[PDB]
Amino acid sequence: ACDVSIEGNDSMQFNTKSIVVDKTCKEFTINLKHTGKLPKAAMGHNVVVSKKSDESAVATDGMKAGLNNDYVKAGDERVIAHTSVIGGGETDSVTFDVSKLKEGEDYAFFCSFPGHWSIMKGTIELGS
Amino acid sequence: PREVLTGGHSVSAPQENRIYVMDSVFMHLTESRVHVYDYTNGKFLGMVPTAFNGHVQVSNDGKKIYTMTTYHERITRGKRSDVVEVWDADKLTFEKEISLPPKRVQGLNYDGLFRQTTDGKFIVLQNASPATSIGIVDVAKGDYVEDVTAAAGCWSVIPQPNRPRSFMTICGDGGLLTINLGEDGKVASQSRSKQMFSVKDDPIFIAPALDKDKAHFVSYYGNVYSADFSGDEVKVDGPWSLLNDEDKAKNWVPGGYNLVGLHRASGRMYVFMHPDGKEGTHKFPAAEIWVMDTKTKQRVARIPGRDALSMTIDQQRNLMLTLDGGNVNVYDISQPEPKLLRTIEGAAEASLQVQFHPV
Amino acid sequence: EDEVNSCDYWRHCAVDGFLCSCCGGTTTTCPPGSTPSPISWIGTCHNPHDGKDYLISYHDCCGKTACGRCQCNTQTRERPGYEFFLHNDVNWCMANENSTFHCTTSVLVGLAK
Ligand SMILES: [Cu+2]
Repeated sequence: ACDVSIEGNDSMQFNTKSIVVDKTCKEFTINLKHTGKLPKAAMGHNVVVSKKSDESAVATDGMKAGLNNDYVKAGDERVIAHTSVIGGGETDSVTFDVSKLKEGEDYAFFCSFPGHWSIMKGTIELGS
Repeated sequence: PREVLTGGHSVSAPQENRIYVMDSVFMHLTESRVHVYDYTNGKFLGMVPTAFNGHVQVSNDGKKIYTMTTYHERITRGKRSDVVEVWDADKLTFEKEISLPPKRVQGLNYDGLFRQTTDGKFIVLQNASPATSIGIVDVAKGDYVEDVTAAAGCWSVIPQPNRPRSFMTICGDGGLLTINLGEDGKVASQSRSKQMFSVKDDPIFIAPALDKDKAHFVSYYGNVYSADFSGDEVKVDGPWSLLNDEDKAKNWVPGGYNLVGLHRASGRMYVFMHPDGKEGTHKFPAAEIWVMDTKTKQRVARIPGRDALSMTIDQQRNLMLTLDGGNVNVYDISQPEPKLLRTIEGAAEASLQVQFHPV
Repeated sequence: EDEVNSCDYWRHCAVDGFLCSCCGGTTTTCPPGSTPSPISWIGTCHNPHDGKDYLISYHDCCGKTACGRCQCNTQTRERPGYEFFLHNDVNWCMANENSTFHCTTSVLVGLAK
């Protein structure tokens, strides 16, 4: 339905490179699971949804936001939704209304944890 | 028996004659060590064992030698012990071990990974777990007193010579993060500069050409950036090119590790350069050493590089040491054109860092 | 096969260490008794044979002293510590049970993009 479970390991990898949401869904829910065993302080992961172009900018400010802010600038308008930073063996969840998808533009989910957005990034889209 | 073997002796040469060559011994990294030499005659004076990938620095007052290394109960297995050790500079003897969390940086000997504040009260080191942070060690108390996690996403330590306990670090956003410590070693305040360089388009080497109140950096493409911290906030500027059109036509670019140096009295900046540069040659041995006048932004001299990779400057004696990995070259830089005085061969098997004893 | 045991082999464009393929392992397997690092530095290498660029992941094999064979120090696309996972001047065994560096592997991830 409107649910998706994504994973992140000690190798800085997501088990998905693209997420698809069903148009019928009014609100979508994403679940993150850290399958590694390294502490969040050393190898934490999170998921940040934002317009493909805003990715880098968001990740940069998120880095300045710090861990206490889940590596995401507070009140950031460029972020559609984001999860909390979890450590090995931990899991988080995020639910956001799908009634905000800039028609014609691309969206991408990534990890704002310092230096991780490099590989841990994908393409989230609406429809089929 | 008249002759009797004795120990407990001090280094035979005065402190002002000593230099320290950090030999990583990469081929057998668990047996890295510091070699102490007399730069005036090339005599080997002694050494300090530093186990696995050791790092080293001399205390500001010149009385102690600080090392940082990692031990394991059985070397290749068993509990890990990251530490900072204090050794007596004259006797080259172990005196104290300071416990560190198991994440001190294990990597090549860039100066900025193991430093100390201007007032010598704290040792400031780089951590990587791989997440990065800066560690603070209180010398007097012999204790790890702070973990600057605000430095996450940044790299290396650049002490500000104009302040007692402040230092800067280069961050992934292309800017500089400044940290001001309290008298206890904990962070008292911090500030972030505007973007100095484009990480993607013109990455800079982390090695600074440090002045009293400002630092210069060179980029992979031969540009020069600046960070002025004479005031409250750090002012960044740049770039300006080290290259003229002829240099560019021949693809000259910087290359090395601790590849730059600044002679504060004259404003001259020294940099290792090589021709035919392209992606992947930023660590190439120097074909030449270029001497730049940071004031006029002109090149004032160029000499043979002797395949050097790292260097260090002594401000008072107007001396520059270059290192090609195994040999140390001593230069007199009182005049714009460096003058080779002597070469110390076989100073190490694999060293990328040499330092003068403070005077 | 001894083409892979050369520092010039295209997949080793960002290797700073010893080729595991000369140490009893292969480009994708650790020599017997050494432990794979979960983390690594990454490089974008050009395959001169098909003219395409690939992403290579440089995991280290740890828990044993320096292999000492086929030492390489190539720097294509390598960057400083402020771009940490593209940096090869650090021990990518740093977070292993035992951080002693043995050799470096060159794992092909996929086309660079
Ligand atoms: Cu992550």
